Amino acid sequence: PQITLWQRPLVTIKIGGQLKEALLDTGADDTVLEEMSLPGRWKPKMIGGIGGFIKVRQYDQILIEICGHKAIGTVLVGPTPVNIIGRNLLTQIGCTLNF
Amino acid sequence: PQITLWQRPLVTIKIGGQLKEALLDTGADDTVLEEMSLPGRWKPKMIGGIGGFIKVRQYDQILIEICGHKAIGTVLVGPTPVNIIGRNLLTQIGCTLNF
Ligand SMILES: CC(C)[C@H](NC(=O)OCc1ccccc1)C(=O)N[C@@H](Cc1ccccc1)P(=O)(O)[C@H](Cc1ccccc1)NC(=O)[C@@H](NC(=O)OCc1ccccc1)C(C)C
Repeated sequence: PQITLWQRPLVTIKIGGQLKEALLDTGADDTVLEEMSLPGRWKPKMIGGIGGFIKVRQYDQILIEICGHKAIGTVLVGPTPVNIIGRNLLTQIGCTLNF
Repeated sequence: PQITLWQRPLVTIKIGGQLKEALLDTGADDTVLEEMSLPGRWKPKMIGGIGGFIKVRQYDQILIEICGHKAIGTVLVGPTPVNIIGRNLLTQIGCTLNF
């Protein structure tokens, strides 16, 4: 699609058997999701944004279908008030910003 | 411009007599720029991101020439590490997410 930004760029994602809406984000290097029960081993890692830093669980090689497009990447899980799809996955579904 | 996301989407902006480089961000509702010198009255505002809540000086009606396109809007100035061009100006330069 072509998503104008008059409203938050939200899309449906399917990850670990669950359905969630996530923000398409060019200002996020990483994908960070709300806490869910995602199966597997996870290294600790910490990220920053405004306000500070949060501790997240790094899950790597997770498959996630963003708008029907599938991708596999690292997904950080942690206390975030919105789920975020960052550039590490946005490049796999072929996403470009245009103006 | 068509901008792929392998690299951070940074574009140059000319704001208040000064040259800056900022992040084109579809995950920011607002525009938040590094603490800088800008003329005007401001009102305190507070924004939230991950990790927490920063207090910022809110400015309305500031002209920003983003990637050599002009636009006028509210600009927040405060303790960020990267300047962000959020959706309140991204829609003025006509920007779209495309996949
Ligand atoms: C999502 C994270 C993976 C991403 N962080 C990240 O990429 O870290 C890079 C970094 C940081 C520090 C040092 C070194 C490197 C991140 O925090 N990105 C924000 C922009 C940014 C900040 C710091 C460094 C680089 C870039 P963002 O993607 O624009 C973030 C997305 C988001 C997170 C949480 C909640 C909502 C939305 N927006 C924001 O934080 C804006 N907040 C915002 O739009 O919503 C207000 C809100 C909504 C809901 C609840 C509470 C508050 C803010 C710029 C005003």
